[PDB]
Amino acid sequence: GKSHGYRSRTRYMFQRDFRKHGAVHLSTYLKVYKVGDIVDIKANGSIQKGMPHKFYQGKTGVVYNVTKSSVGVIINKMVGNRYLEKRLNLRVEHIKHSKCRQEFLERVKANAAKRAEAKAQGVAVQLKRQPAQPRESRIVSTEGNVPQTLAPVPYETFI
Amino acid sequence: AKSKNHTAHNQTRKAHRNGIKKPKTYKYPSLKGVDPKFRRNHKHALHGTAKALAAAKK
Amino acid sequence: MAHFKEYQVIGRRLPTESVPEPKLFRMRIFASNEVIAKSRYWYFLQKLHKVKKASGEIVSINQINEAHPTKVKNFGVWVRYDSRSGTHNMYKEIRDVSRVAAVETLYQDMAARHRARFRSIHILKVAEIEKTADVKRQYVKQFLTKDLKFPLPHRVQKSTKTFSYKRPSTFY
Amino acid sequence: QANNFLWPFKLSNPSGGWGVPRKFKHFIQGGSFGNREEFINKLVKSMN
Amino acid sequence: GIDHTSKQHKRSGHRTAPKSDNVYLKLLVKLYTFLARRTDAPFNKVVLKALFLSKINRPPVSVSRIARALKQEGAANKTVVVVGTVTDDARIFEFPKTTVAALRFTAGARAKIVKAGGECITLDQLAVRAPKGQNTLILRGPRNSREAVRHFGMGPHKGKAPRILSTGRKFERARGRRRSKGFKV
RNA sequence: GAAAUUGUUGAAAGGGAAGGGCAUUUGAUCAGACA
RNA sequence: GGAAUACUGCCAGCUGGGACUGAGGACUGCGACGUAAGUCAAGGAUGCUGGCAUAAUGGUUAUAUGCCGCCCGUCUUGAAA
RNA sequence: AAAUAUGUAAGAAGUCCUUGUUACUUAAUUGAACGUGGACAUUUGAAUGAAGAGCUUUUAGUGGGCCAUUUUUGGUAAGCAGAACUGGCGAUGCGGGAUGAACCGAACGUAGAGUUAAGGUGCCGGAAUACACGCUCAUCAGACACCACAAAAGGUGUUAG
RNA sequence: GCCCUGAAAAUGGAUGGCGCUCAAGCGUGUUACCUAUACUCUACCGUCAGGGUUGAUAUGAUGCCCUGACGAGUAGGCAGG
RNA sequence: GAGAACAGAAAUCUCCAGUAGAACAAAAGGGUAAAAGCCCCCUUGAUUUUGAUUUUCAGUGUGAAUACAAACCAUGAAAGU
RNA sequence: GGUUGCGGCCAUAUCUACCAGAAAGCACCGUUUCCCGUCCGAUCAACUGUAGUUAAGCUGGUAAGAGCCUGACCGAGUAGUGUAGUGGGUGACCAUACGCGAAACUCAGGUGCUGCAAUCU
Ligand SMILES: [Mg+2]
Ligand SMILES: [Mg+2]
Ligand SMILES: [Mg+2]
Ligand SMILES: [Mg+2]
Ligand SMILES: [Mg+2]
Ligand SMILES: [Mg+2]
Ligand SMILES: [Mg+2]
Ligand SMILES: [Mg+2]
Ligand SMILES: [Mg+2]
Ligand SMILES: [Mg+2]
Ligand SMILES: [Mg+2]
Ligand SMILES: [Mg+2]
Ligand SMILES: [Mg+2]
Ligand SMILES: [Mg+2]
Ligand SMILES: [Mg+2]
Ligand SMILES: [Mg+2]
Ligand SMILES: [Mg+2]
Ligand SMILES: [Mg+2]
Ligand SMILES: [Mg+2]
Ligand SMILES: [Mg+2]
Ligand SMILES: [Mg+2]
Ligand SMILES: [Mg+2]
Ligand SMILES: [Mg+2]
Ligand SMILES: [Mg+2]
Ligand SMILES: [Mg+2]
Ligand SMILES: [Mg+2]
Ligand SMILES: [Mg+2]
Ligand SMILES: [Mg+2]
Ligand SMILES: [Mg+2]
Ligand SMILES: [Mg+2]
Ligand SMILES: [Mg+2]
Ligand SMILES: [Mg+2]
Ligand SMILES: [Mg+2]
Ligand SMILES: [Mg+2]
Ligand SMILES: [Mg+2]
Ligand SMILES: [Mg+2]
Ligand SMILES: [Mg+2]
Ligand SMILES: [Mg+2]
Ligand SMILES: [Mg+2]
Ligand SMILES: [Mg+2]
Ligand SMILES: [Mg+2]
Ligand SMILES: [Mg+2]
Ligand SMILES: [Mg+2]
Ligand SMILES: [Mg+2]
Ligand SMILES: [Mg+2]
Ligand SMILES: [Mg+2]
Ligand SMILES: [Mg+2]
Ligand SMILES: [Mg+2]
Ligand SMILES: [Mg+2]
Ligand SMILES: [Mg+2]
Ligand SMILES: [Mg+2]
Ligand SMILES: [Mg+2]
Ligand SMILES: [Mg+2]
Ligand SMILES: [Mg+2]
Ligand SMILES: [Mg+2]
Ligand SMILES: [Mg+2]
Ligand SMILES: [Mg+2]
Ligand SMILES: [Mg+2]
Ligand SMILES: [Mg+2]
Ligand SMILES: [Mg+2]
Ligand SMILES: [Mg+2]
Repeated sequence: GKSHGYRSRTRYMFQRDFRKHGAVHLSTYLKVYKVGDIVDIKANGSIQKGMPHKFYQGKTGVVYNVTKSSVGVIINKMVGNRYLEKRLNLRVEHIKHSKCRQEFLERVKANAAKRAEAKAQGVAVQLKRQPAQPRESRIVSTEGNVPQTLAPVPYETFI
Repeated sequence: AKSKNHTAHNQTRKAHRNGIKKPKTYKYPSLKGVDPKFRRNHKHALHGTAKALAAAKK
Repeated sequence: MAHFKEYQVIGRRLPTESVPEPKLFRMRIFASNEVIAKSRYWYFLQKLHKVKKASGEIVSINQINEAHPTKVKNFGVWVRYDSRSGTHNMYKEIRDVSRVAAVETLYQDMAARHRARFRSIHILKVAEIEKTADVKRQYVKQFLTKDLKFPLPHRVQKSTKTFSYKRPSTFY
Repeated sequence: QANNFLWPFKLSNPSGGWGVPRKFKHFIQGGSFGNREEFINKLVKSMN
Repeated sequence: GIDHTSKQHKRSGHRTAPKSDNVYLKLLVKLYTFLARRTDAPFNKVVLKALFLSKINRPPVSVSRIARALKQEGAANKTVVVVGTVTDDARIFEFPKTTVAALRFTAGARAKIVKAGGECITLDQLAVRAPKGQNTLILRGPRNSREAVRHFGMGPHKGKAPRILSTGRKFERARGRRRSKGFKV
């Protein structure tokens, strides 16, 4: 009959990355987590203890508890037509600080600058982000660059 | 007497009538399952700072 | 696919810091309007260069008009096409009064003789054959003998009304 | 703000017609959809 | 056709009148819809709607809850408004003066209030004294105190009171209710 | 003293069913409105 | 050398033929034309003329003619079956 | 090692300054957690949309499904059996495909005028026995998606290469 | 490429039928034209929404007035009759 | 692989190479090299209390598992486990 | 710059073959009373720093070296793919339209960077 155990279908998922087996480097252990931090989740197959279920692989959540060897991460999983709160107990080997926040955090500081920076001069800022605009006009020269004319080419076999 | 065994057909139609409700989010979430040693202390800490505002309204 | 105009289309890869002034390539393109023509351009460039339209720009688009629209001309035409079971090169000769007219009858011919729709053809080259006697296909040579003349036997008048009172005559 | 203010324009069928035997191919394939660039004006006028 | 994106022909879902068939109630509503249309006072809009409310959504306010409110900072001289009935409460011993306007005062509430030289006022006497509801303190009673809501949301681990008739041990207190009898909730 | 169903009388249609829909001709019949 | 024309586009340029509609019911608005008085096609048709005043138009009904129309009820994935 | 799918983020529940509370924690008034006081407003932090958003109770029918494109298992195969995503039919008429549950087009209050879709315009039948270049002659020609089948292999028929 | 051979089944019979051969056939191009319960404009019904209106001395305040958008439907729910 | 009496294809001895080509009860897949394998030393945490959490899910139960709190212990020079 | 003790990233650091290394350091190196471990003071323990050596370790350089790393309109806008059609084809399959876009290949450039503390012609 069918089979649906805890680590089922996870053959390649928890595998270890080519020529990256063995001890986990100590920086993993030196990193620090605080309640409220955002972390991305990804299982280290060599660390069987305190391991996320496969569902949570590649999922990103917020730290809510800090314990001796682990952090508690809340993840919102959607079941049926709705989300339920889930709290995971992950060991530090299966978690890393998310960068999903840097382009913001680095942009916030930046915003504060050119906000005060400008203001002091005499305003006129504009610091919302804007999408790729279309291209403006432009003139392209021919100097040293007369257009090369190509045609399509006949069918041929080489084999 | 065999029959259809299983299908997801029409299930996301259904999930989407009333919607996939985005998670709902609160300031001050629960401390459910947070380290009991921490909480015990956090409890007296709060007792303390509260005292020192009742005190600052003397 | 329609009544053709002929376009020069000029394009290039977008500029970059380390490469401003990219090279600039032109094609003559036979299409019925400039939208089809710029599309055909990108089609063919992507068979020659590392480009697509998402990383290139059309620099210029310009319709080319026949130089002597009322001079009869013998065209050499080179085509690549796809059949049901293989792809193939062909040389046809067309006699008309403009490259544009020439290309319209080609596509017609390719459709009628070989069942090639527009998607399946590549004009490789269309060129005016200067001196006769480099004219090579007989169905054309026929028409350049000296003092050429011919009747059109069996004349067929169009009726304008459903009943006639005569009995026609195909004389001419 | 300006453009949200305008209700969606409610057009008729083109009065000339569509210029094509079949609408649901791209403009480029002798059909009717996609970016047809400046040829949009002739359409819209015939529909307005 | 129209790719609709919301139900067509959808009623707003708010009472619009009361469901009550009472002349006097319907007259108070005549009063306050006029007041609501012709003054920009928010008070009148609120009161309008409250008259529509059904009995559940009008829990009784007690005279002690009234007293509590008047203990608010800067509030003792406010005239409190209850759009519903006001009940009496022997649990407070010292009740203040004020003026209460409500739909109904019980015998003993009226007494308690009046004996402290307060004043019981109908909503329309209220209207004439305070057309923009100036200086008013609207109190609502506890809706989710009702015995019914004890059982809303019944389910494992929700902690929420069986619909049960007889109660005692031997009534729904075994298997599923304790660790030693199958499981707990 | 209903209906199914039947006799007579009157009117009408009917080239392997009949009945029905939108529409008008034809025939029969009828309301209203005018001053 | 100097024009014309085609093609595509624009005009708050002028103008003819034909069809359907005329909701609303004092005034009230935004305007236009006039030196003005005043006028108007400007927040929904009025002017002028004729015919009948009756089965004429209209309803109903039978018939005919154009095109269309399978037997309802039911269980069923699916019924005229 | 793609493409399509998929997690989180784009601020007032935000950022920075000062320095209170504890029994936790540090060699340590160290940290950690929660705070008092202070500073900065709608270009306050991408787009598009929003006939508003949130919430609570109670109850019906249902719990045989079937089909199409694409992915796809078993099977020689099936108008066969079984899954994936979407869209349909079932529950739905209307125009087209002669006919037909599911295809194309398009979803329905009672109507007038106009313009179209898909599909057509010899006659049946509303609509060019229109225009244009070719090709095709069959003593069992051919004739429009789903679709109502034809293959290997041959021809000194004819066509263009 | 078109055409021909390859190509055998049972009532008489189906490019829908007639019929069609420089097609009314096959490939391809260009115009015009026909017509859906769809699109546009308008009237009328009803549903939903947003406004306005207790002021006597006349008649519906569940009323009256203005405005916008919407309308398929088995099982089934509710509503006004 | 290259070496040493009896000793042979295979007994026991030594050196070299050796990313795991082995081993870890068992199916297979993951994992692991001063180890998770092999040899030795000390042991009973396979214990005590009662909650939270993940999978299956109705977010019931059961099974299994995760990270803490409160005991009492084991091992280690120790951090630890 | 060298070297050492503790490191971070964990091959540009590995592998094969050669050659070069001053000064300090490290090392190899001597001993067996003591603690301590062995079949064996080889490992492990202690003791000397005295008696000896750059031979090895170590560090570095060489190599149309093996490996690895980086780049490139090198291949390739190729394979594959999201979307469309009353597109072609008996079919198997295939072309076109609006997009996304590899891997191998090939050629070029590289061959540890760096933190803390002590030390050194
Ligand atoms: Mg299985
Ligand atoms: Mg374990
Ligand atoms: Mg059965
Ligand atoms: Mg079955
Ligand atoms: Mg079933
Ligand atoms: Mg020319
Ligand atoms: Mg026109
Ligand atoms: Mg027309
Ligand atoms: Mg015209
Ligand atoms: Mg067509
Ligand atoms: Mg129009
Ligand atoms: Mg109680
Ligand atoms: Mg009780
Ligand atoms: Mg009798
Ligand atoms: Mg009769
Ligand atoms: Mg009739
Ligand atoms: Mg009128
Ligand atoms: Mg009127
Ligand atoms: Mg008379
Ligand atoms: Mg009369
Ligand atoms: Mg008369
Ligand atoms: Mg009749
Ligand atoms: Mg019929
Ligand atoms: Mg039955
Ligand atoms: Mg059956
Ligand atoms: Mg039958
Ligand atoms: Mg997304
Ligand atoms: Mg908006
Ligand atoms: Mg709104
Ligand atoms: Mg229910
Ligand atoms: Mg139910
Ligand atoms: Mg049920
Ligand atoms: Mg479909
Ligand atoms: Mg059914
Ligand atoms: Mg339908
Ligand atoms: Mg039909
Ligand atoms: Mg058919
Ligand atoms: Mg016929
Ligand atoms: Mg006709
Ligand atoms: Mg014509
Ligand atoms: Mg086909
Ligand atoms: Mg042939
Ligand atoms: Mg046939
Ligand atoms: Mg026909
Ligand atoms: Mg044709
Ligand atoms: Mg209609
Ligand atoms: Mg309309
Ligand atoms: Mg309905
Ligand atoms: Mg194993
Ligand atoms: Mg180790
Ligand atoms: Mg046990
Ligand atoms: Mg149970
Ligand atoms: Mg469980
Ligand atoms: Mg030395
Ligand atoms: Mg020694
Ligand atoms: Mg030693
Ligand atoms: Mg040496
Ligand atoms: Mg090399
Ligand atoms: Mg694809
Ligand atoms: Mg297809
Ligand atoms: Mg291909």
